Amino acid sequence: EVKNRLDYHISVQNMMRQKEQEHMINWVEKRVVQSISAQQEKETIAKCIADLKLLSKK
Amino acid sequence: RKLALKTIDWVAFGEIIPRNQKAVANSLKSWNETLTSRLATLPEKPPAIDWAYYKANVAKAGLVDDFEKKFNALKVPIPEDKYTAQVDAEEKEDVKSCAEFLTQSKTRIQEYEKELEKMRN
Repeated sequence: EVKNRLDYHISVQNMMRQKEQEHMINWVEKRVVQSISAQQEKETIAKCIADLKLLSKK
Repeated sequence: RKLALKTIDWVAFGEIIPRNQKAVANSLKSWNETLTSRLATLPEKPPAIDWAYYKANVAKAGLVDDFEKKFNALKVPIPEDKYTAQVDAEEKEDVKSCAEFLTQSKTRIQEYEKELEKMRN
């Protein structure tokens, strides 16, 4: 009879944190992304790892 | 907790009773049969609560602390008597089954057995 009383809270804090996670996450990702390409250096880090493919997978 | 300490045998109670209660014994036997079987099943009590776990792991950790000093204080009673008048009825029914009928039976079995010493004539 006690237990039910604590467990709501836990279980809500669990569900709440996921619902903050997904909503944070979704809003977060949906705001900031774009500026990435204006780093051409996100294709230079492709080129960088790609030159360390291109030397360093042979 | 098992059967109450006093155990009388299930055929010695369960064949024989005063004439006033004769049909009620065979029912009360089955009523005590269902109760003694129904009580023999139970682990008397649950575990305790691991408290330092419940306080850490329910992240509402201050709702938790109410229910500690409450549950640790809040203790359960065993149910009471209301029918140990059956033990006073048992002492009166032993005065009847023993003394009253025993000494009366010892003069009546002797009334025949003294006539059996007369039947030796």
